[PDB]
Amino acid sequence: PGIVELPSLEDLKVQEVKVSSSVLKAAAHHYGAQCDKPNKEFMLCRWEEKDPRRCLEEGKLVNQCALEFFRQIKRHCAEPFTEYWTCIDYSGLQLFRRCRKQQAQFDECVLDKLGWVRPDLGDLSKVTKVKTDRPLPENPYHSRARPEPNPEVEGDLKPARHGSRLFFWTM
Amino acid sequence: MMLYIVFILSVIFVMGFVGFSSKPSPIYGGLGLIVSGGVGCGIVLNFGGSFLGLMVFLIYLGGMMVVFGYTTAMATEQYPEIWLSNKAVLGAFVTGLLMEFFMVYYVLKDKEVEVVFEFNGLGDWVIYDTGDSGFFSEEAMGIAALYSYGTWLVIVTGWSLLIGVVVIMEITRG
Amino acid sequence: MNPIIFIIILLTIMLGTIIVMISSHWLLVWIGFEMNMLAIIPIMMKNHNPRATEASTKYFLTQSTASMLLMMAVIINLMFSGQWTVMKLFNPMASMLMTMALAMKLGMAPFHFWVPEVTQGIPLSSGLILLTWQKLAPMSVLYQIFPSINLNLILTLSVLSILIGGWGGLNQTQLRKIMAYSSIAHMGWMTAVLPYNPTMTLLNLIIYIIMTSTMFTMFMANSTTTTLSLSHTWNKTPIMTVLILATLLSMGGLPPLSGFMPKWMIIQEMTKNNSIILPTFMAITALLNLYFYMRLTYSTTLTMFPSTNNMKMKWQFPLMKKMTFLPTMVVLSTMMLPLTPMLSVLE
Amino acid sequence: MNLMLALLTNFTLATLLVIIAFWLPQLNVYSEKTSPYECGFDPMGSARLPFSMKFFLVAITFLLFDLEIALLLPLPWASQTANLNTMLTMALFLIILLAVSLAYEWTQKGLEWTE
Amino acid sequence: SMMKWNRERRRLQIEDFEARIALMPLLQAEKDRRVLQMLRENLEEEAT
Amino acid sequence: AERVAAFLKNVWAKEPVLVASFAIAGLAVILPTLSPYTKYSLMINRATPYNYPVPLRDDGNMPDVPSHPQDPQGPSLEWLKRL
Amino acid sequence: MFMINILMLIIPILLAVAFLTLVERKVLGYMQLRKGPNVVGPYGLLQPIADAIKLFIKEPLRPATSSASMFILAPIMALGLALTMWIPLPMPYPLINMNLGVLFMLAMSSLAVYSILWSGWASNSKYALIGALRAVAQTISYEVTLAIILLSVLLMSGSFTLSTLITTQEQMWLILPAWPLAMMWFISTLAETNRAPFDLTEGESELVSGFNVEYAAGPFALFFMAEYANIIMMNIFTAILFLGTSHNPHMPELYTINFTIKSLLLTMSFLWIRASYPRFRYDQLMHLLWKNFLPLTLALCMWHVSLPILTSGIPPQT
Amino acid sequence: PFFDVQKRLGVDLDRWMTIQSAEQPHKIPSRCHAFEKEWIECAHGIGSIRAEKECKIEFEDFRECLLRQKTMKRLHAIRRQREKLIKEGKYTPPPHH
Amino acid sequence: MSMVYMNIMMAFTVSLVGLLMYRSHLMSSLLCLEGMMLSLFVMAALTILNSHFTLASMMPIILLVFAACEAALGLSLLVMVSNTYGTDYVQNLNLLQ
Ligand SMILES: CCCCCCCCCCCCCCCCCC(=O)OC[C@H](COP(=O)(O)OCCN)OC(=O)CCCCCCCCCCCCCCCCC
Ligand SMILES: CCCCCCCCCCCCO[C@@H]1O[C@H](CO)[C@@H](O[C@H]2O[C@H](CO)[C@@H](O)[C@H](O)[C@H]2O)[C@H](O)[C@H]1O
Ligand SMILES: CCCCCCCCCCCCO[C@@H]1O[C@H](CO)[C@@H](O[C@H]2O[C@H](CO)[C@@H](O)[C@H](O)[C@H]2O)[C@H](O)[C@H]1O
Ligand SMILES: CCCCCCCCCCCCO[C@@H]1O[C@H](CO)[C@@H](O[C@H]2O[C@H](CO)[C@@H](O)[C@H](O)[C@H]2O)[C@H](O)[C@H]1O
Repeated sequence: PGIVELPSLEDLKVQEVKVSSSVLKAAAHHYGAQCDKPNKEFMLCRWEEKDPRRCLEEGKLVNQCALEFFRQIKRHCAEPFTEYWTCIDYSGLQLFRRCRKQQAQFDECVLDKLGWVRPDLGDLSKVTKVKTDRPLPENPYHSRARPEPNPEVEGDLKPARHGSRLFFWTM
Repeated sequence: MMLYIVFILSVIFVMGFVGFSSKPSPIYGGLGLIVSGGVGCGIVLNFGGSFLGLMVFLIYLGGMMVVFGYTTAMATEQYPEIWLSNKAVLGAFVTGLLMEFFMVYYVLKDKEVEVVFEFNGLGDWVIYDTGDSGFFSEEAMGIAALYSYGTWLVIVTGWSLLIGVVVIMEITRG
Repeated sequence: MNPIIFIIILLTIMLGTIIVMISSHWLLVWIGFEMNMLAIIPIMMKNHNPRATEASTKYFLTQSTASMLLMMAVIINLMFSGQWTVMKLFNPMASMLMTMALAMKLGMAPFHFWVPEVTQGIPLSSGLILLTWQKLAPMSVLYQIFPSINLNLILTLSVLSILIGGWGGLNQTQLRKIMAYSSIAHMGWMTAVLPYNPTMTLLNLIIYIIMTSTMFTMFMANSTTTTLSLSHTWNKTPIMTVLILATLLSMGGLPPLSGFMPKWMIIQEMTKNNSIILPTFMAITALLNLYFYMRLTYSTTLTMFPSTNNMKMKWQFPLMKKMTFLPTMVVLSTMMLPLTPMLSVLE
Repeated sequence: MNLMLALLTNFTLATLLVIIAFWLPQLNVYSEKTSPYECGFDPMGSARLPFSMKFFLVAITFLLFDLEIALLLPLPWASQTANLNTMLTMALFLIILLAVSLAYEWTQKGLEWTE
Repeated sequence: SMMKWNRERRRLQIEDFEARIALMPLLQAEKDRRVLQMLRENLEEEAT
Repeated sequence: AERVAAFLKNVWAKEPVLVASFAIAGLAVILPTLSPYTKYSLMINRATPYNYPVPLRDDGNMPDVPSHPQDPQGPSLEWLKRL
Repeated sequence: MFMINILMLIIPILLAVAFLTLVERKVLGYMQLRKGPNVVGPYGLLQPIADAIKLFIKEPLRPATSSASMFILAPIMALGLALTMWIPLPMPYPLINMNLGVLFMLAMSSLAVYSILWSGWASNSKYALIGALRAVAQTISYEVTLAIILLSVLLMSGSFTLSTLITTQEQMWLILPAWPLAMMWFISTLAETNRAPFDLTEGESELVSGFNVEYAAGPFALFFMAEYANIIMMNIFTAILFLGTSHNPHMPELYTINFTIKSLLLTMSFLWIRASYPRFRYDQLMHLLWKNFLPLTLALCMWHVSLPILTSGIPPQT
Repeated sequence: PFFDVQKRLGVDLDRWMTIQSAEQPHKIPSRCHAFEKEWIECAHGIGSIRAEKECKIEFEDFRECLLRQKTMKRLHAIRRQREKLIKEGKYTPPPHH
Repeated sequence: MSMVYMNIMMAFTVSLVGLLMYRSHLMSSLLCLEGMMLSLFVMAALTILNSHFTLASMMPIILLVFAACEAALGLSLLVMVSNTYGTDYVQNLNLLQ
């Protein structure tokens, strides 16, 4: 029944964004705005291909845009950003509402230096269009040809020939 | 050993069933059923059904409490029978445990066992889902859909419970 | 029982049957069965005497056990198919459990022991519900799962039901036990043709219900529950004895009466499938049913048993029972053979 | 694990206390000391004799009411549905039918204990 | 008071939910590589 | 209206517990119909994003679908910010 | 470090229970115009220790007619389950953080009932049996009302997590929007803990000592400890449910101080109520719950289902 | 159903729960969603007599997803062999396995 | 199948044999009926939970609701049987032989 095709370990290797979840959570809102385009294309690929092997290349562009995003924070906002996720990291639920003061410092730092604006409530949950050159998959389910339907019984309905024809009955 | 958590609970599950299926005094049959409800809750909990597990335990705890009251009124004799006090009860109890033990022994001795039908003894973890990162419980969304999706189910269940009150009063009004 | 309570309970019995018949989901079919059993027990217990209590307990234990096996089949079907749709079952072990579960609910042999006793223990009106309406829901489920029923199992039950129903009726003097054993025998014909043509199962079911409803209604009219109590009917209502005679001969399958039709149609279907030994055996064994129908016509209509002096007091009072639909049912029970081709409506 | 550890410690401590209670004290056991208690005079019959339940009908109704909570306990989650029009109707429907069943048993004297 | 606080809690929930949505593309890409690596490692051991 | 008052006052003296229950039960059934806020409850439940907002493949004629989350197109939660 | 945490939970509970018995005897003493323990230790402070030592060196008895295994099993469940009820309590951090802590306590509390049923039954004596069946009656009275009362409160919290009740009550105690439920809940906890005026399973003046009349020495002590541990736990639960303490994540001790004071005062009120009222008749307890609390709880349940929707105040799932 | 009142009246009383490929709350998919849909679409409209024979592949794959019987047999074969080779001092697992 | 199914299926069978092999107390048999529902509940829950079929997560709950009705119905009959004969013994229910 076939040998599952798995990629090589070199085709899977990539630079990893090795930061904690509190770091990702602290930068999530700005990260969503800055790296929207590579991310949206990759997510369009997964829900279209339905195959992790068919989306590897777009999945590397997701990391390369994440590393570039975190490299800009380090160049200009390292200290204000470092206080903020530290405050997030303390919380057992990593709550935003317990770190509003430090969130501000990081928010005007990225605005003054990088020009970044925080998305509004509801922005990041919008369904957005995305242009791509990847052709639309044609048989993403790998479906076989379906069986043909039963040939339709049509025509004009006429009375039963000699009625029921049940034993002796003449009607 | 801990990977076999669900299997170990299921072994105690069957043992509880042998407890009340052997049919000693309903005082002890109720005890057996409480145990089975407990490890039965544990089994379902380990599959991700915390709400389903805790509720079957809760419902059966109230039910056996009513059973205990009814036993003292209508199913009690001078010498209530324990599993060791009767040959028929002990014989059934012993038979069920030996039939349970041997099934366990082979499936553990071989990682598969055939008891009428083929069962794999690799542990129950192997069938679990690998990925999961939704920010909710799936059982809760499914159960909560009873009120949006299950409009028809609520009507028939609500009616049956209402009729149940009417019926039990007719039956018990001699 | 308050009249309003009786109607609501009675409507719930019908509601459970209707839920089974319109449900496309195995859970709702099981719910319909539970709703039906919940509402029928209080009708069984209506008169609150030890016998009625025994019948209700024996009925409850039997129907509860069947529901467990039925639900077990549903869950096994779910494991091996991942779906709940009411249709063929995808596991042979599930098919056996459901088939046996439905067999108990119907009272088919060898799961028949409860039918004679429950029927004898409850009033005639309750027995009418038990032997007619309660057949609809299990039969309607069998009508949908038959493609996956094991042929040997279903035919084995049919043959046993016809034999055990035929022999059981010979020893009965109580009219409710005669109707129970007669019911067991007739259920065998319905399931015997089920694998071949389900339409003839519906035809046999409807005609059985019309003829059984008529007999119970005539027993209620004169408040007779024994062979000897029925033997006095000639001395109060001569017309009733003649209707009992015609209906009983029809139940025995004698042409040109309506009761011959389902037996006639079922033999046709079985022979079309080159099944010759079984319809021949079935038709002959049904002669046992005719024998103990003929005894009732002897003691009821064709002879006159002794009366009692007090019977003269009943000559001065008219029947006041409702006898709902009795004139129509008896005509349908007897004079429908000329209209046999109308069975295509059931298609 | 933590939960299993916590449960084992709780019932392990309780068992240890019972063990200590049974093996530390000096015991003097004889028939009169261990005879059943009943205010100084010997019990008249077996305590295993049937004990009539006067609230038997309430006890069965508890089984039916005790399953209403399983149907109602999901309500906090159901309140998060998009289809709130259907929700609220069905939630109110169940509670009303539960209230009606209670009223029926009440008005028909089902909650009165038998004498 | 309960009305006003619970509205704020719903506003806070959405914010929390939007952060997860922003990171889901990155986590999904990591998950795909991690699963494939594990399977490829499994495949090699099976060969020997 | 006078007959009901006597009954209503009579039950306030004999069964105040049941009078309070039916009143509260009545309010639970009626007020949701007459409340101007009931509409917002479903909108807030609608606006909570449990799932990923899967993007659409742009075909060229989607004027109202935004290209970026911060674009003006798309549903806005300004009504919720002020609720 | 988790085993140490378990011991830091259950050893203090047994110490608090020990000194609750002293505080009960003193508080009732002064409400009764007397003093209560003040000889054994200064201000009676060593009285609980003396009582504890005395019971565990007293001779235990196995009644001749008793069922041995259930006789011994019953006190072990009683204390084991009483301590288990504490593992999910957020003080402010729970020992075990459960998604469904509220339902876990409902299940454990139902299981703890059987420690009464089986001790009374296994005793094989009439006064023990009468007490045990009062426990059956008492559970039937309050269990249905108790769960629905909780459900109404949780419709404002949005979760079955006990820690979420702290977040729900950050701006205001839930006793304000739900004092009718707090009233019926407070009564239900007295019935649930077999506390006066609902101390019926023991019922000294009617049943000598009720379900545990045949228990002596250490096995008796376990039942007594379980009762008083349940008194404190149910008042902590009441405080968390209706008198939420603000939690500062950087100063969690301040939560524990205010939280403890509320629980002490609620526990003190249990003693205060015991000194004030006569005992119910146990069929009057059933009618109180079923004919009064249940109709009102069912109505308030519908009200609290509708109120968040009609006011657009539905809480979050988290 | 025996009486298809649901189709006639257009009401939907219980079809919503019948299959795991139907619309779920928040679009949570079942584990075997793809396998079910393929089998349901293969057999649609052609009847059980034909479907039993012309959709065996789709059904057989769907059954494998549901109960995983072939997979578990394969794993038990691999695990059993490793026990043989580990116990004979023939193969040694790498650090990560 | 998975190994848990072996014991859950065995549990159903044990209670089924328990119900079919009566003793004297009718109450003992009513427990074997609640035993069958408990195993049916558990085995349904495992299948539904494992396969991630969300909408049927309510199915085990509905199963318990109609088990409660049966137990309440069964206990009601036991009350009337006991009130007649003074015990719940099943050998007393033989008037209809
Ligand atoms: C056309 C296609 C269909 C073909 C199928 C066959 C059609 C016939 C089906 C018959 C259906 C049942 C209806 C029969 C009507 C009978 C009417 C009758 O016989 O007279 C009744 C008579 C009443 O006696 P009386 O006291 O004077 O009046 C009281 C009533 N006001 O009663 C008596 O007094 C008689 C008492 C003595 C009993 C005599 C019994 C032997 C004679 C019975 C004849 C009827 C046989 C019916 C059996 C079926 C025959 C095919
Ligand atoms: C009255 C007592 C009731 C007790 C119920 C006990 C539990 C019953 C379990 C029912 C399920 C058993 O399932 C039974 O065994 C295995 C299951 O993979 C199947 O095994 C067989 O069938 C399938 C069909 O494709 C193939 O794997 C192959 O033909 C063969 O292995 C059987 O066809 C099935 O009938
Ligand atoms: C004996 C049987 C007894 C059956 C009793 C059944 C009682 C049911 C009473 C109706 C309860 C719901 O009543 C109905 O609730 C919804 C809110 O969810 C309201 O709907 C309102 O809010 C919703 C969302 O919250 C909006 O989408 C909608 O635009 C708005 O109309 C209806 O205006 C109101 O009429
Ligand atoms: C939607 C939830 C809230 C709605 C309330 C739902 C519960 C309604 C409970 C039933 C109310 C009417 O039904 C009830 O019937 C009995 C008849 O025995 C009446 O009368 C009886 O009640 C009281 C207390 O038992 C006795 O003092 C009185 O002697 C007796 O006549 C009650 O006064 C009435 O309250």
